[PDB]
Amino acid sequence: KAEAFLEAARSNDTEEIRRLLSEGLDPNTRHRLGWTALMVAAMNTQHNVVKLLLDAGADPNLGDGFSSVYDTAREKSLHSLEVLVSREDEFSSRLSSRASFRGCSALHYAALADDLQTVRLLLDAGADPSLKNDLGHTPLSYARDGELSAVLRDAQDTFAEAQRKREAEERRKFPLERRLKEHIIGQEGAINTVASAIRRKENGWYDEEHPLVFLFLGSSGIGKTELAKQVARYMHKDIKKGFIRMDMSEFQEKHEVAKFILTKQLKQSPSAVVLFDEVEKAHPDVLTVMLQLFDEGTIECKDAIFIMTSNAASDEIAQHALQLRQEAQEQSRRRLAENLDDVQKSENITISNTFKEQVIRPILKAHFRRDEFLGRINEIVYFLPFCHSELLQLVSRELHYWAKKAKQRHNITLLWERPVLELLVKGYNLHYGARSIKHEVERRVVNQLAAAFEQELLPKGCTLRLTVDRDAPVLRLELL
Ligand SMILES: Nc1ncnc2c1ncn2[C@@H]1O[C@H](COP(=O)(O)OP(=O)(O)NP(=O)(O)O)[C@@H](O)[C@H]1O
Repeated sequence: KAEAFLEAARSNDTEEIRRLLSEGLDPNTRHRLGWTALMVAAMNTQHNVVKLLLDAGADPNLGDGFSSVYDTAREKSLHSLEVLVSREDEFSSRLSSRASFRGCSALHYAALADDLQTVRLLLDAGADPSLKNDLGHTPLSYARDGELSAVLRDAQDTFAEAQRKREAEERRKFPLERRLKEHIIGQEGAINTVASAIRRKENGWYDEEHPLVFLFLGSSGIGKTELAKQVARYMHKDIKKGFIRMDMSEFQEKHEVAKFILTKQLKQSPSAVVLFDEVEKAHPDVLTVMLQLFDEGTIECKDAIFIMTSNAASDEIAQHALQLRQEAQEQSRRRLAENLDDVQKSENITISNTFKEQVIRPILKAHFRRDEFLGRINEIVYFLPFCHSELLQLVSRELHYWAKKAKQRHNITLLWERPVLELLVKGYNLHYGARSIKHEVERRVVNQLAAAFEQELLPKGCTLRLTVDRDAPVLRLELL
């Protein structure tokens, strides 16, 4: 077939390369053993076709399908001799590693062939000098210490500076989101959804008929209300001012509706951020008034934000939280981009959209009795149980708080390593949520600090270490 395409790529039969290019054949094309044509071309320093391929639009940053002679021989189930003569004659005869070549970009092989020209060609085509192969080796790793290495490392510094400027203006362009991300542990997707919705309304791409309306689905004690207040303080800049919370359970009867119709709280601020808790179990009339608020635009307020919460669909969301995290982090990845493509994949119906219209809305609808009611919401937000790292970070937040307080009041330095956190994480019970952590730290640590300070065993200016001795587990405080 087009084996001759990369035999040409391997021998630099340029007139044939153009030919097949004209027939629309893809440059990314690989061998039966897995190397891209650009790889063979780069390895044998056949620049005319390297140049042409980087012209055609061949991807430089494509990893090799080939691993080792032994390995590929075991995978594709062949004699080691077949595989060997193949890799040797159809690719290169200078490579010595019995290690795996899986994930080597053309830049890798370029450094391995020790030629500056194809390195330069690959770099000019925006190849990654930091792309790691399965081992973790950059092409710089495999570079002889030439000025080739200087070229490649300066490339590294360039790509680095690019990353850094990119960070700087993800900060400049999405400040609310930076604020949420730096004041809230975990819950990536939630922040993304909420912030994006907010500036979606600010820029004017919602029907500015009625203020923002959110529904926070998920579990107790994982950031819902916290996120809400955070948003509030970002908008009104007064921590106190912009925020309203209604405990819905209080309302379950028709007399509660007379009370509900808040009117004064709204009067203090039209523009504030309002939250309802466990909204699923509250009077339908209360919601209809709530929906009337959510449609009307008296009900004076306009530029307000409306948030609702439920433990409803909690179990369902929980049952599978992986594809939600994946999707969330994918969105963050696609956000720091700047071309019409990236936006076009913003067109796509993301798995979350399928997730609302398959499993969630039916349950949401049945509990709610109104098609209209699911219609009224600007956005539905999901909240996830913390992964390990996030729990660690919560504990960390706690210890940092107490260390800080100690250092100002009594000038005491509180210290610890990772094990302490790893142990206190084992004190996280779900039913209370992040506070659970609050408890543990205040129990296993602050009790001890208070006890010691009472007894005058903490002298002003001392230094302490939180340690774990297994003798079953006990946490011990010591003075250094
Ligand atoms: N991601 C989080 N980041 C930081 N603090 C959190 C986080 N999640 C919960 N907390 C802490 O928990 C406290 C409030 O709990 P919170 O998560 O806001 O309640 P909730 O999830 O909305 N459910 P509920 O208990 O009904 O209000 C805050 O003071 C936080 O310090």
